[PDB]
Amino acid sequence: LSGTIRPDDISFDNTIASNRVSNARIQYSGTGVQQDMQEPGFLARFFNVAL
Amino acid sequence: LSGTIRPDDISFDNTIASNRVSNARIQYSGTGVQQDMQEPGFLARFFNVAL
Amino acid sequence: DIITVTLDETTSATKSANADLSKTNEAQMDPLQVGGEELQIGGKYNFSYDLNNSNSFAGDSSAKQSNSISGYITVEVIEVLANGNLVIRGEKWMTLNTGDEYIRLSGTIRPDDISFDNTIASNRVSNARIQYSGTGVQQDMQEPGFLARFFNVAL
Amino acid sequence: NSNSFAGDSSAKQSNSISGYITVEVIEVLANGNLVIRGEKWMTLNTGDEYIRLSGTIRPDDISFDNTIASNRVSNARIQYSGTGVQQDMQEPGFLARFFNVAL
Amino acid sequence: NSNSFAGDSSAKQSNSISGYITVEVIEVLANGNLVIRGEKWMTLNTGDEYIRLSGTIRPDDISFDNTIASNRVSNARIQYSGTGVQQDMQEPGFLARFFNVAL
Amino acid sequence: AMLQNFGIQMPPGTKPKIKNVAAVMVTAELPPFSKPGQQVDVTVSSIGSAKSLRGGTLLQ
Amino acid sequence: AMLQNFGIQMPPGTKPKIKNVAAVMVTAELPPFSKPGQQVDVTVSSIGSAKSLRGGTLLQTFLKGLDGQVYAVAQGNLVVSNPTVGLISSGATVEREIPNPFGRGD
Amino acid sequence: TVVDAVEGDKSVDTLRGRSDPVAGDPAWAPIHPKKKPEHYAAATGSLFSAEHITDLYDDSKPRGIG
Amino acid sequence: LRGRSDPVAGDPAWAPIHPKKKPEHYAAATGSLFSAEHITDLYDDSKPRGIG
Repeated sequence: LSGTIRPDDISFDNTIASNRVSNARIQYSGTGVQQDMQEPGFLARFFNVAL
Repeated sequence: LSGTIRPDDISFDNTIASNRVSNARIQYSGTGVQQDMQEPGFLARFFNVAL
Repeated sequence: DIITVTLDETTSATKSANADLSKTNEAQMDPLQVGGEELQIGGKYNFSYDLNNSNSFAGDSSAKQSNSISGYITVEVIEVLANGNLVIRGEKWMTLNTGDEYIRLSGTIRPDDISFDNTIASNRVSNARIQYSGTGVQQDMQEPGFLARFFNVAL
Repeated sequence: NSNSFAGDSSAKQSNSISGYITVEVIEVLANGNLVIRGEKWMTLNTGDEYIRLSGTIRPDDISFDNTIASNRVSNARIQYSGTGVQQDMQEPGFLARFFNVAL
Repeated sequence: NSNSFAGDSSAKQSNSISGYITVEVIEVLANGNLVIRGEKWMTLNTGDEYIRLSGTIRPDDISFDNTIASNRVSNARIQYSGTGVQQDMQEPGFLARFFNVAL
Repeated sequence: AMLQNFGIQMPPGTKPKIKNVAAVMVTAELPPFSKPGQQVDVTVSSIGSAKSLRGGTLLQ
Repeated sequence: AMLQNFGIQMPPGTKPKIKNVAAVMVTAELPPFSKPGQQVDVTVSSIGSAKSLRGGTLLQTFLKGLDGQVYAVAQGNLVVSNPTVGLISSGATVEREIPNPFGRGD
Repeated sequence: TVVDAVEGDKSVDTLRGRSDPVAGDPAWAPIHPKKKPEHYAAATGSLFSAEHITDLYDDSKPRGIG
Repeated sequence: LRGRSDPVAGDPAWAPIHPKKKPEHYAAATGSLFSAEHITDLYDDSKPRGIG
């Protein structure tokens, strides 16, 4: 996560909601052979971009 | 999102409704092979514009 | 110094991820008929077409892990650190009928975490090393051996 | 005439861990934040499992019983895994990895 | 295409003992801890069973009736077993041991 | 927050039940050519609901 | 926490039921050229809900400067007239020196 | 040598088409706050320093690097 | 044939750091038992504040 926040939006327990973050970049993903199963590869990508 | 707003429309918690934004440009979309599945491509576009 | 450790550990971890992609096309047109006859483009081409595609993908992965131990183990202080923390270590052996089992615990604890009855929880032990296992022919039945290990590492 | 198109995509991901891990302070920062690190090994019957945690925490987030939640740890690195032939069963190996990366 | 993999591992272990054993102090340590040791033999009809316990205890853990729990014993060595032809039936012997260590 | 500054941190949601402490606003006028080490008057006015500030002591 | 510092640690959640102890804020002013071993007055003011500090005894408290370092230790017997504010004539013993620019320059 | 013994050497993508992130990337690593300079109270005779004072009543929101 | 290297228990990269021993006070220099590095506040909560 990266972004810009206001100190006024930080609650009493030092927590801020994610929708209060300006220029937010949120990335939740995996890595390795586990992530290899989530993508189709070249074969299906060509078929999907052609049809 | 881009647009022009009045400071009078900003509520107490520093939040403004999206229907109060003048010259609004709202874009919610994807990117990559995920977005490739959302469009038909040239073949269906030609058939749809011819018939 | 003798300190009693209550073995109460329970860890559980799960993860999951999956993805889908799908796309389809279906465009069909019957030959155009105008004026009672079938229109022809060029010399042999009709005003008709037929398109049919279907692409699909699905991929998922998962993992899961958990463990727990319950019991007691009494250890002793083997070293006192500069801040007063106590490095503890001890082992415990039990031979019930046949076969020896052992419990071994080492780690570092705070004296502040030792309760009134001279007992400390096992999750309060820093650098914990907990070992509960057997020995002998009883433990030989718990491992597959070379044959299955090679098959499991090859496939 | 009859033209038709339909295309969709989806994804999903989740995880959870539950347990305890006791670590120690390895460095004190300029603002008083504490860099923590530690590991924990358990051999139950056969096979060794480990838990490893590192990160940076605020002393203000440490509760009264000297316990801090894991979501309060900055730059967190949490690792819960096994070791040995037990972990060999959790991975497919070269054969399935090549098939999964090719298709 | 269709690729699939699944791999799991598991282990489990437990034990329990219930009874009584009366031992004696064999050594007094510098901090007042007591090193204890003792054995107990019972021949009921046929075959001898024994209980053996050794370890170190705190005098603070000895209750009012001069009894201490077995989980309060440091460096505990508890042995409950039999002897003779009765114990011969509890072990498989060389033949099954070789088969179990080979497979 | 002041108690946390001295090493006493109450668990969240704990009501102090204080009755000898009042929140105030402190105002001072800095005379011209005021040098470090000099002392000036301060006016202390209560901003909460304290009934009296008589006999009090202003903290840092 | 103070009782833990002496070897008595109550089980968690135990209510002390104390009635002769009051939490206070101790303030001392360090005169210029204060040397270690000297004694200064301290003002003791109650911050909780104690009805009176009359006849009390201030336990060992460390007095911190604006830089967060301890410069004195305060004990002694309170002399109260407002029953919640008392004074000690030599409560704080100076334990550290603060440097001075008096001898510098022309 | 350039490899530390304690930490160790920290050093088919063409068929994947993607590059996986690495844990510990400096582009995402935290920044340790700069150490404040010492006050040198001997210059003024006072323990007050504008960069070192702590307000007793502030909520201590994040206000600086780290 | 595995393609992975298993961790080892006791790795110095994850082992705890024993705190540095504080120097002795030498009260004979000042005549007092006060030492800024050795005093213990009676009322502090004793949060973690140093290595170890």
